Amino acid sequence: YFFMSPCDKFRAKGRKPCKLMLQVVKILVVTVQLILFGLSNQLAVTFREENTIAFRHLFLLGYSDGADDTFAAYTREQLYQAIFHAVDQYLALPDVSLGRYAYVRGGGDPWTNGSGLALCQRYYHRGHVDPANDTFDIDPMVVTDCIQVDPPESSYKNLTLKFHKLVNVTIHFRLKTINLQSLINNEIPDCYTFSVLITFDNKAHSGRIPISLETQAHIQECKHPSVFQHSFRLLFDVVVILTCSLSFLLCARSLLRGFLLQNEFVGFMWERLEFVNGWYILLVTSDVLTISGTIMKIGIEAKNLASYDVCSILLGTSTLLVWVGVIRYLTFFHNYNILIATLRVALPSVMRFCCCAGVIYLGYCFCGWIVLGPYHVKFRSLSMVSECLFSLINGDDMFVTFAAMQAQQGRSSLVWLFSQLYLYSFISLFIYMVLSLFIALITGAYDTIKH
Amino acid sequence: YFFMSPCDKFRAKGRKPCKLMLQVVKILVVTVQLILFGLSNQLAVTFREENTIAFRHLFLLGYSDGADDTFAAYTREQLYQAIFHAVDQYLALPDVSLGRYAYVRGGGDPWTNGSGLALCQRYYHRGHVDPANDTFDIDPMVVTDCIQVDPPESSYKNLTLKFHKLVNVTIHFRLKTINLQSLINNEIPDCYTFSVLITFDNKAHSGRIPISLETQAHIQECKHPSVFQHSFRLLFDVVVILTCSLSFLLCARSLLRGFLLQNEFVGFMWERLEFVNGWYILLVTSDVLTISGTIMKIGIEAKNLASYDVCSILLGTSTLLVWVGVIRYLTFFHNYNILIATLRVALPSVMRFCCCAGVIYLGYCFCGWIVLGPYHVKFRSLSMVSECLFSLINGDDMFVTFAAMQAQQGRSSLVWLFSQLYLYSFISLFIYMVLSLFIALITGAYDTIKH
Amino acid sequence: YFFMSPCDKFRAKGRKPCKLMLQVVKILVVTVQLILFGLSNQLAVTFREENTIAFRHLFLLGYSDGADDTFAAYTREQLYQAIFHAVDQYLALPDVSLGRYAYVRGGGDPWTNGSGLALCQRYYHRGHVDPANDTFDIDPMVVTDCIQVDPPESSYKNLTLKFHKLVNVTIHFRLKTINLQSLINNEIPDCYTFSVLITFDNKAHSGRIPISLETQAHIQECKHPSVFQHSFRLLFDVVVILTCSLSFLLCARSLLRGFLLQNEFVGFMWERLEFVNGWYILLVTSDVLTISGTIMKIGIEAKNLASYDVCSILLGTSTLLVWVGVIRYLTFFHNYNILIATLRVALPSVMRFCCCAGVIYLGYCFCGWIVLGPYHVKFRSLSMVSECLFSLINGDDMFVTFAAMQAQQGRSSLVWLFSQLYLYSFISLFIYMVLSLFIALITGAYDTIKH
Amino acid sequence: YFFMSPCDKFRAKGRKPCKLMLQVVKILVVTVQLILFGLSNQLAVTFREENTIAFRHLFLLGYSDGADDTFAAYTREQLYQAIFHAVDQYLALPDVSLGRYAYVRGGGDPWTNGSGLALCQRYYHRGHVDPANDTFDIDPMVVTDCIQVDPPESSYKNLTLKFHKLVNVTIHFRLKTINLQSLINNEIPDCYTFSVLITFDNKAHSGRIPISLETQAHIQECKHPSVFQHSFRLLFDVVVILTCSLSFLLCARSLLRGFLLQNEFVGFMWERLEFVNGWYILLVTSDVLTISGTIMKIGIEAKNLASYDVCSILLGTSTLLVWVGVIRYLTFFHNYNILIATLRVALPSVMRFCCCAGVIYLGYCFCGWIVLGPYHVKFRSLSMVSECLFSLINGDDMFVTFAAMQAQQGRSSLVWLFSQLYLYSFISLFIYMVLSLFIALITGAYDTIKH
Ligand SMILES: Clc1cccc(Cl)c1C1=NO[C@H]2[C@@H]3CC[C@@H](C3)[C@@H]12
Ligand SMILES: Clc1cccc(Cl)c1C1=NO[C@H]2[C@@H]3CC[C@@H](C3)[C@@H]12
Ligand SMILES: Clc1cccc(Cl)c1C1=NO[C@H]2[C@@H]3CC[C@@H](C3)[C@@H]12
Ligand SMILES: Clc1cccc(Cl)c1C1=NO[C@H]2[C@@H]3CC[C@@H](C3)[C@@H]12
Repeated sequence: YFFMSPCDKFRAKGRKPCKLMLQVVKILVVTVQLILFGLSNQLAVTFREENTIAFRHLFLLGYSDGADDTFAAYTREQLYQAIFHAVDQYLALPDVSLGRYAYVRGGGDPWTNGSGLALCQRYYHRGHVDPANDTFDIDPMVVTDCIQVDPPESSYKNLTLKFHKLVNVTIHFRLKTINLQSLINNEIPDCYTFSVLITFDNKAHSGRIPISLETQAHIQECKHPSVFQHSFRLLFDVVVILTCSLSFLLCARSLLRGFLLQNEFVGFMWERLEFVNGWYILLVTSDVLTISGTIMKIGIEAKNLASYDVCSILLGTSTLLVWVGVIRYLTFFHNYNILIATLRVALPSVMRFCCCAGVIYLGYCFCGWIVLGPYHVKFRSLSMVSECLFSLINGDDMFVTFAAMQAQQGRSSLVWLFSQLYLYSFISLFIYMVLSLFIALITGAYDTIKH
Repeated sequence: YFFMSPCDKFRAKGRKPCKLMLQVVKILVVTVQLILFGLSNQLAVTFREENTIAFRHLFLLGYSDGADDTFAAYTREQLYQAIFHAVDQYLALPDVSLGRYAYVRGGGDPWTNGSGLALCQRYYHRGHVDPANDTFDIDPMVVTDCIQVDPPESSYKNLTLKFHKLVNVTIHFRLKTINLQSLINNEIPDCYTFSVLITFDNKAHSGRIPISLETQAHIQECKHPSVFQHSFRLLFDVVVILTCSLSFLLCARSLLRGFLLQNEFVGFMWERLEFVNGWYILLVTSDVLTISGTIMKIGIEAKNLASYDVCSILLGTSTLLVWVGVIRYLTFFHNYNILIATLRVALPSVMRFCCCAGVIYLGYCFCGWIVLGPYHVKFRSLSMVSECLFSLINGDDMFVTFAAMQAQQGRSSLVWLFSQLYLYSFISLFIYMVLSLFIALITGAYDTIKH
Repeated sequence: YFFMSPCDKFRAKGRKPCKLMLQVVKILVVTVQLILFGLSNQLAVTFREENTIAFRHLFLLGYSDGADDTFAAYTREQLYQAIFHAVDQYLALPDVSLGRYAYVRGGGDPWTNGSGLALCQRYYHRGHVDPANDTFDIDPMVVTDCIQVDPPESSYKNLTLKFHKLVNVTIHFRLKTINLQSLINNEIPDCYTFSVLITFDNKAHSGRIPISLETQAHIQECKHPSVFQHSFRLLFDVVVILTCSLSFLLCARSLLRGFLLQNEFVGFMWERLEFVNGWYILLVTSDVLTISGTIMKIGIEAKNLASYDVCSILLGTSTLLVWVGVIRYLTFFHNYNILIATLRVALPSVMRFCCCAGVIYLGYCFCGWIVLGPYHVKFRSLSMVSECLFSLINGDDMFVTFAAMQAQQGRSSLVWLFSQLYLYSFISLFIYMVLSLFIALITGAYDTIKH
Repeated sequence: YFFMSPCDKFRAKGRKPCKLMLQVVKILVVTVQLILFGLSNQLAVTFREENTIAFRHLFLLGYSDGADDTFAAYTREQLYQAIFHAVDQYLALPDVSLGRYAYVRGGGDPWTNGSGLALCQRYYHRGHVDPANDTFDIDPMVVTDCIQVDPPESSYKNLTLKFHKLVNVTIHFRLKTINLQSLINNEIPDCYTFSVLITFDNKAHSGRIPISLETQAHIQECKHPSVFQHSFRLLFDVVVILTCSLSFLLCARSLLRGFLLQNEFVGFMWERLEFVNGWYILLVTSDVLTISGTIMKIGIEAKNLASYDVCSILLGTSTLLVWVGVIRYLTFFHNYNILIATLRVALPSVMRFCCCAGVIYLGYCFCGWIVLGPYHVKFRSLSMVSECLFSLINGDDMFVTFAAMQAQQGRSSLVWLFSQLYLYSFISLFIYMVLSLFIALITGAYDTIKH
């Protein structure tokens, strides 16, 4: 038909395979670009993580590595000591810190003019809580009292906390640093502004106030730079864009020809989905994703985008798609095409059995959540329950799940017995039946392919 | 026959499928009710857990997060310091605690009138233990000496412990608090009474006295409440009850008609279990469970039931059952019905092989318990042994099991060799044979279904 | 033939199945005896473990739970402080300990008359080690200098350690205690003599001296006991012995009749292994094991055996065997016999493939040991390597194995690359081929059984 | 043909199997040599590890076991204290250490004449970093200022660190010790020179300076040794070499005869790869590896090679190969040859499906790296991503992977959703389809072998 023919068969009675060469070049350039981008991102992420760890060690009183989710205050003296230690360490940073930092001094909403640190309470507008008469009268609206501290170059120790009506206490300040680590990977050093927020959280009003530290980095270009002796990335990005544009044009032209031929055939006869060649759909999709991600990456490197997650997702999805596309060349042979056809034949029944098993799985997920949420730390949220069950049907973390309920045998024996029955039934049903049926489906598809 | 017919076939020669619509509505309402109940329970459980953690940090001397099962006293001075620290922290709570608590002051059996704390010894009536002459004379009956401490608004430091005859020392007090965290999820704040029990356990008489803290919360409604501006749950519960009642009535009427038709057929002829339609049995069971759980949940929200475990189990089992019921609609087609029929055909042989493999499994469980209980921390109880073996046949926690016995190679080499043989034999037998036979059973059932 | 017939078929043309009833009674009594013995052993083991933990906390300076394999001394002052603290805590035990202990005061080889504690050095007879001239002259023979301390009712702080030639330092003492915890499980309290050994080990001469504490309990009966109000076990043991003797006699008589019938058949004809009925061999073996274990258990309870490991192994193996014997009754039917016959048919090919795969497995074990012993903590000994590989082919502890070598990427990259190749090749080969062939063997056997 | 015949068939019409006996002897001697070498290496590795642990405990201020990757300095006072503590502990080692060590006193590049310790800064040649004006001017070239400390038998506390321009601080010294632990395994004690390097790493300039200690041991023979009473290894090594040489000669002669016979056959006829007998190729390869490894091991024991990794890899690969060679004798039968032929038939399709699945796997690896590197500690490098995914398709470490992303749900929900989709899709695709197809391939190959 000279259409739908295989490529080796076009070559026998036609032109050269000049469009299959373009695709492998696209795979090469996309992979190289992704690798380079990932290396640079690794460097930046390591810098930010190390700076945040140093900030925690400098500003959190009595902080040790690994005590992040449990780190909390339990007495009023503890809270006062933590707050004052954080402020004093802010005031002594140029003399005690191993890094080099600069003060920012306002220019924003939380901080007034000439103010570098903001110590602010947040409490209810009116709170009259007494448990002796079992009475209360609360106006929920949150009032903020902010204390401003000028960086060194007074009344922050006069702070009086409204403990019974407190919502949270927060400390806000920024630090300016220069990334000198970026020099090893060529490059010109960047200027980082770390926005540090320390939260003393009392929303639960349970007598336990967790303490956490978070940072938000804003990267700029340092004015007046000099490295005494110091385009490739931009040129490679435009090379990727040009190759992707050519691939998109060729695939679109091929799809248009296919649609025109389908229309001619349907006119002749006076199954339309068999004229589509979804490999080209995949190529076009990865093509658009690559182009969008490359523009976003160029902006990020030009320092005016700072949207790393979307660009990373776009480029990663495009790379995954272009690597999936080698199956197209693997089907051009026979001994690989038999396996690929086996998978293609097996897929629909696999999805249908996934529907049934997943309905049962959702039932088990809801039951496990509602029953073992109060007791099992692995069953707190619905997504956590789903992850636990999914890892449990694959033979992972089973004994810890059983032991976390053994640690309750003293408490409700009804709950312990229900947990035993639930876990045993679910694991047996999904290991001995569902996975075995998946294996049987694949084996049957392979048998039909061979026969 | 116009009975046992499929639904699409009733529609061709009869009425509309107005009872299949009722079931999906039931699934929707049951799932929504369960989700809402689970969210509220999550909030309450988090409040209780945080309060208990704060209590432990406030009252246990030298307590750190993670030291719960190992936390213990080893010297008489340590025991005295822990007890006195607990009592003093009880006396200083209004001045040191980050939360707001109120004293309860008796009104109960452990505490006398106007007493908030109870420090009580429990020792044998007569204990004369000497190991030098290898003699003893004990009257086991336990005597209690209770010390009552009035909350602040004297002789507890004169406590003298009968160490050689001591059974345990316990501290009992209650704290009243108001749940202000419940405001974020709408609601009117609840009043919590925490019953705190601190146990210094000396039942083993081994020179090691574990220390633990447990709480029991009693939730009431706060009299005279006010939130300045602040039925849906009750109405949705009665909606669920009404839908469930209608479903139960319809299923019961259908079952009665089926039984009458079976009786007519057996009269005509002058296999009875093939006239039952167990889908309707499942629907009725989930129906009764949902109604009972909804009444219990209404009582709990009305604050006069406080039986959370039974209601949660009822609602979770009902939700699991109603989600299993979508297989009924999946069998109405063909490509799903083949898989469901494969599972149905495979089930009996699976249960029979479960019987045989489980008999072997029980033999191994008893042997492993009796031999590795003294040495392996994973083999202490029969249920623990069963969980360990079950997770071991699924490829989980194998190397830790081997290493816990490698940590004994220095001690009995006979025991180490037996553990090696036992573990290797059990794992090989249950991985390479039993699971493979389960897979073979499912594959054979699939083959018969296709052929 | 009225021999080899099934039991339901004997009943049709003969007597009643009065020997199958005896076997289920044997299973019942053996299981009950094992459960009771296990409960008592649990109690004793818990007592010993708690006493040892208390001893460690009392006598090891700066000891914390979990620091058992890493607990060590690194300076001469540290060693001196640890030794003196141990001796002083021995001298202050009656005034500081929460338990009740008695001194033993000699009557043995390590301790002289009227001596309760033995502080002894062990050093080379002649040691002249200098690393400056790279010379040494050692006479390896170990000399012991023992210091005897009288229990309270002097020159141990004058100890001078020969550090350069030291082998080890050991402390030996005994404590007498009475097990009062045994009263809860009825019983009359036992008298325990704990032999405590503290070792300061310097055999490696590496500047790191590990410190460990071990105990050896010797349980006796307390003379002149009294519990004011306080045979079943002995009678149940003799009941088990009698039932086992009857079962052994019946099985032996049946085997003798079978051998006589085989001889008659071979005489008639002028395959011998098909006249054995190995079920009866299993019954006789479990019978002998049960009788031996019961005599040993009676001796242990009579307090003059103290050989717990052998008795536990005997009774556990017997219980496992008697529970395996229910397959005999499961084969009497058809739907269970098909599965059991499938396993019987599959077994020989499974063992042969085990031989081949195990030869490859031994090759991999030797290679992994010799290469990753110096670097990987999981590959230190051959048995550890075998356990690691066996758990690795079952999908357990794979990422930790990979990460322990990632923690070396900085050191030898040749070793890291070899570890990558070795692990990937071994896991792929034993997951995708060997286990799949085991599954194929079982599936084929099932197919032949059905066909 | 009297060629390609089986061995039992040669014996019927020819000579005795005198070359199969040589191979089992080779297996025996290779295994014994490897075991002995591994035991000696275990001893040496344990000595080095214990010495390094003692060095860390002696020289790192506030160091605890397990704090190796997190151990770091955060303040200038902390850095100064750590450096001075390390130097002072170097100066007090002969009086405080439990081991026996000797000073080395120069004779090298880092240390001047008569200097044992080198305290050296490394900073940029010109560093003018200010973040207030967002300006810098750096000359990257690294300048070193070395402080030399004479071992005891002054101005190191006058050290002034250029914090803003610092790269790293390093301490270099050597210690001489004699391995007395080697005496237990016979042997004459060795002389060890430990090269100790302590690094205070500030390459990231993030305010966090990690501290690490590494050692490099150089083992010599101690001059003038004496153990008062104290060839087998050398003789056994030459025995292995001789057996290997004979095996290599026989296999080479057989291969030459096979090639000559192939040439004669191709001349007669006027498939060549079927005259090779790759078993002999494997034997020759393991033979060369064994000989090379044995020469290297003899050199190492003679103390003038010190190249342990290459020798260990050579000997381990040779042992693995010689153990793989028992399959040759297992194929000589029939019931084993069927299984081996099944594996041989299945192998090519397995490799082709490995190609396809690995292309998809590489796509997923790149996507997972680029997206979850910034957030997931398990996805930092490409090799780490590959190990994580490979262990994830085998049911290992799944819930920890899910939980490390649950710990981010608060941060980017787009990233969390992408991680959920990515993990679920990858695990489902590679568990329910790829492994099932591998099983189907093996089952089909087994079916063709039987039929
Ligand atoms: Cl329902 C669901 C929720 C969340 C995540 C997943 Cl992977 C699922 C499932 N998709 O289909 C089934 C299949 C059988 C248990 C898994 C695999 C289940
Ligand atoms: Cl016996 C038993 C006790 C406790 C829990 C369970 Cl899941 C069982 C079993 N039920 O049947 C067998 C099947 C083969 C090992 C499991 C699965 C075993
Ligand atoms: Cl060789 C060996 C040594 C130690 C322990 C065991 Cl379980 C073995 C094996 N027995 O046969 C094979 C089978 C394939 C890997 C296991 C299972 C291997
Ligand atoms: Cl691509 C790759 C990179 C690194 C390590 C390995 Cl093991 C591989 C693979 N080799 O082929 C496939 C097969 C399917 C997932 C594994 C097994 C994959």
